[PDB]
Amino acid sequence: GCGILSNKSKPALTQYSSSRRGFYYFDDTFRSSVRVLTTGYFLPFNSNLTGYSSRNAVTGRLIQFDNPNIPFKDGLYFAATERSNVIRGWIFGSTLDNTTQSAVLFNNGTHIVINVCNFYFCQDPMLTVANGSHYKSWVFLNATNCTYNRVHAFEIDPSLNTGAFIHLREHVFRNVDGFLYVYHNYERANVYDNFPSGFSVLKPILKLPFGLNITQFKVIMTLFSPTTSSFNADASVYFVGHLKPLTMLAEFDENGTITDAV
Amino acid sequence: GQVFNASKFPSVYAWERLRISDCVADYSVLYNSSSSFSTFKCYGVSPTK
Amino acid sequence: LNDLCFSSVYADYFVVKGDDVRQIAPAQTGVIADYNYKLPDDFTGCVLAWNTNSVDSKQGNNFYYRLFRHGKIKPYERDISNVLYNSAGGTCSSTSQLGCYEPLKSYGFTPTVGVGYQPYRVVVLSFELLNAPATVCGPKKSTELVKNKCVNFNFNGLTGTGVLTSSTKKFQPFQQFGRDVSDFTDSVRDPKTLEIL
Ligand SMILES: *[C@@H]1O[C@H](CO)[C@@H](O[C@@H]2O[C@H](CO)[C@@H](O[C@@H]3O[C@H](CO[C@H]4O[C@H](CO)[C@@H](O)[C@H](O)[C@@H]4O)[C@@H](O)[C@H](O[C@H]4O[C@H](CO)[C@@H](O)[C@H](O)[C@@H]4O[C@H]4O[C@H](CO)[C@@H](O)[C@H](O)[C@@H]4O)[C@@H]3O)[C@H](O)[C@H]2NC(C)=O)[C@H](O)[C@H]1NC(C)=O
Ligand SMILES: *[C@@H]1O[C@H](CO)[C@@H](O[C@@H]2O[C@H](CO)[C@@H](O[C@@H]3O[C@H](CO)[C@@H](O)[C@H](O[C@H]4O[C@H](CO)[C@@H](O)[C@H](O)[C@@H]4O)[C@@H]3O)[C@H](O)[C@H]2NC(C)=O)[C@H](O)[C@H]1NC(C)=O
Ligand SMILES: *[C@@H]1O[C@H](CO)[C@@H](O[C@@H]2O[C@H](CO)[C@@H](O)[C@H](O)[C@H]2NC(C)=O)[C@H](O)[C@H]1NC(C)=O
Ligand SMILES: *[C@@H]1O[C@H](CO)[C@@H](O[C@@H]2O[C@H](CO)[C@@H](O)[C@H](O)[C@H]2NC(C)=O)[C@H](O)[C@H]1NC(C)=O
Ligand SMILES: *[C@@H]1O[C@H](CO)[C@@H](O[C@@H]2O[C@H](CO)[C@@H](O)[C@H](O)[C@H]2NC(C)=O)[C@H](O)[C@H]1NC(C)=O
Ligand SMILES: *[C@@H]1O[C@H](CO)[C@@H](O[C@@H]2O[C@H](CO)[C@@H](O)[C@H](O)[C@H]2NC(C)=O)[C@H](O)[C@H]1NC(C)=O
Ligand SMILES: *[C@@H]1O[C@H](CO)[C@@H](O)[C@H](O)[C@H]1NC(C)=O
Ligand SMILES: *[C@@H]1O[C@H](CO)[C@@H](O)[C@H](O)[C@H]1NC(C)=O
Ligand SMILES: *[C@@H]1O[C@H](CO)[C@@H](O)[C@H](O)[C@H]1NC(C)=O
Ligand SMILES: *[C@@H]1O[C@H](CO)[C@@H](O)[C@H](O)[C@H]1NC(C)=O
Ligand SMILES: *[C@@H]1O[C@H](CO)[C@@H](O)[C@H](O)[C@H]1NC(C)=O
Ligand SMILES: *[C@@H]1O[C@H](CO)[C@@H](O)[C@H](O)[C@H]1NC(C)=O
Repeated sequence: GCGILSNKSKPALTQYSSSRRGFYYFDDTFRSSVRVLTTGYFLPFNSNLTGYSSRNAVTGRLIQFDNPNIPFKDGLYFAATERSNVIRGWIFGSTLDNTTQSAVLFNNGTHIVINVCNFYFCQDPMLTVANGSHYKSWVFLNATNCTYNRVHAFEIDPSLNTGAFIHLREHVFRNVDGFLYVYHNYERANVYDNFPSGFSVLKPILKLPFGLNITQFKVIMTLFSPTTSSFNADASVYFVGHLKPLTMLAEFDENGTITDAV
Repeated sequence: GQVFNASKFPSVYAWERLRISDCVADYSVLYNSSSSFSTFKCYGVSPTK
Repeated sequence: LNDLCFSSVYADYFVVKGDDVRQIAPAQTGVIADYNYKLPDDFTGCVLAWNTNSVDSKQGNNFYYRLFRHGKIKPYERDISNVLYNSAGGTCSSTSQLGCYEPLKSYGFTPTVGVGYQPYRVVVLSFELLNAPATVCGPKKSTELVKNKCVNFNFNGLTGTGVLTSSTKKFQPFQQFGRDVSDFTDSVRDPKTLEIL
């Protein structure tokens, strides 16, 4: 019940400039018309992001399916540009096997699924789509001692738009006091293979009481193909940065919105 | 182990004193090699330090 | 507790022996504090415990704690893995390889065991008090709303003395009160009638 990618190309690990992106709401307190100087784990301005990608296999090139084990450290910044929703979710854990618990968070055809269990993962965890419709999920084989299970409503309707990357998705992941915090933003982009510059602020969406010990991070991607005799990959790029203990100034406007930061 | 797992303790009116030196004060060993402490109160320093 | 409203409440529960009950607190050390269950220094909540020797000391009981570990757990983490502990570092097998130990140790919870070795049930209540909708409130009774008079007040536990009038201000969807630059509360949302005063 796992997809097999027997011959995969090596990752480029190209470095990109983070610009002024990756800032997020760091408090619950309501503020307005005020500037505050705070400290915590944030992505540095003009930091180095590592690029990883997915590429369609051709006669002269092996399939590129970049899914390495990435250190979580003290928090992780994740962003990606896509034309067909290839990236569906992530795996958060330590040893990433059935010895310890891990959290699997992904968006399937009709629902967002959050599970914390002892998983027996596939070598190359993935989802598959065929004939304009969702087909199967090949992330893991077995799951046993599940302690957390939540399902959220949502709709994903992925397709081939034979274009370029039109949307940029941004996430921040932090694991503090037993809670996995997820911050999110979404905006339009017009690039083919780069990281859009600018400034943005991400808002909290999830605060999940896992009690989990995350040290490693992995990305779950979707393969596409009709008739399901075999599957290939579309083009997609994601970028990863790391949060550092920084001091930053943030300005709140009249409605409590962060409009600038230093 | 010399003090915590001794075969015999003195009475309170005639208490004993032992000097400790040239060693590592590893208190996690007492998790396996000693009876649980009903009282463990530090006044000078925090027990976590 | 009976006068407060909380924006979130969590209950964490487990069984330990009597002598280990003292470890369920901030800034503690010991087998439980270090390897099994830890609270943060900035802990907001209550710890409750009671003796259950008559219930949890039956022949079929199975209570364990972690005795061997490399390093320490973080606050509110769990580790339910079960592999052999190699005291020399790394991993091992068989358990007959000298330095191999079973990471878990059972509690000898027999009904005739002396006090301190008897089982206790522990419940930890974690509280949050944010500027957010209450989910849990104490057993208080409400009164009629009075306006234009100096009066004492309590809105979801938020007390003070002053004059209550009708506001023209607007709140965010989940805002319960507003404060100015002196942290003086000048606006509150009435818990029963969705109107800002
Ligand atoms: C979330 O979950 C993860 C996964 O379980 C967990 O990670 C584990 O953390 C523990 C604690 O740090 C690790 O245990 C130690 O690991 C070191 C390092 O070994 C690895 O890494 C080095 C590279 O730095 C590699 O070279 C090596 O081949 C391994 O890959 C070991 O050195 C430790 O053993 C020594 O130190 C122990 C101290 O407690 C001693 O008890 C032990 O006897 C060893 O000491 C001896 O050698 C020393 C040499 O440095 C010497 O100085 C001493 O005097 C003595 O002679 C120990 O095994 C464990 O490996 C991690 N697991 C994995 C898969 O990486 C996270 O910690 C967890 N999160 C939380 C909060 O718990
Ligand atoms: C997750 O779910 C699985 C079930 O799908 C569950 O597996 C069970 O684990 C228990 C361990 O608590 C197993 O019981 C063992 O049986 C063997 C017999 O071969 C005994 O030898 C074991 O005792 C040894 O280890 C003890 C320490 O734990 C020592 O005190 C003792 O002296 C022995 O050395 C133990 O009784 C049980 O057989 C499995 N069941 C199955 C179907 O595999 C697993 O525990 C669950 N995980 C968690 C965290 O609960
Ligand atoms: C971000 O990555 C670039 C690499 O593209 C780093 O630039 C290198 O820095 C080292 C150390 O000074 C030099 O020896 C190299 O010659 C530089 N490479 C290039 C192409 O200029 C840069 O320092 C990194 N920045 C941060 C903050 O890590
Ligand atoms: C945990 O994962 C390991 C793999 O790392 C499983 O062991 C494999 O089991 C398959 C059969 O399903 C064999 O074909 C492999 O050869 C085994 N590999 C190794 C290294 O032993 C193990 O069964 C899984 N355990 C549980 C409880 O799911
Ligand atoms: C997406 O995940 C949901 C949740 O697991 C799947 O819906 C469940 O399907 C099983 C049958 O295998 C039913 O027993 C459950 O009752 C369904 N859940 C709900 C809330 O109805 C759904 O099929 C998955 N979709 C895809 C494309 O994999
Ligand atoms: C809380 O409960 C009170 C009842 O004590 C609700 O009062 C109702 O208010 C509406 C006007 O918005 C009247 O039309 C109803 O007749 C009142 N009910 C009764 C029984 O008199 C109040 O609306 C409730 N508030 C919330 C947020 O649920
Ligand atoms: C494909 O994988 C095999 C290993 O089975 C390896 O020997 C071969 O060189 C790989 N092909 C390419 C083009 O790298
Ligand atoms: C999927 O492709 C088949 C042909 O293989 C076609 O008949 C069917 O209508 C297509 N489904 C959709 C939704 O287009
Ligand atoms: C674990 O997965 C395998 C398929 O790889 C299956 O045959 C086995 O029955 C599963 N175990 C359980 C308990 O279902
Ligand atoms: C605050 O929100 C109002 C709408 O209620 C809007 O008209 C106003 O422009 C916003 N303020 C700022 C600085 O955007
Ligand atoms: C430690 O004391 C116990 C009795 O409580 C005894 O059985 C054990 O043998 C002693 N350890 C040593 C090394 O003498
Ligand atoms: C645990 O205690 C036993 C004595 O009962 C001792 O032999 C063993 O070595 C201890 N374990 C460790 C890791 O020291």
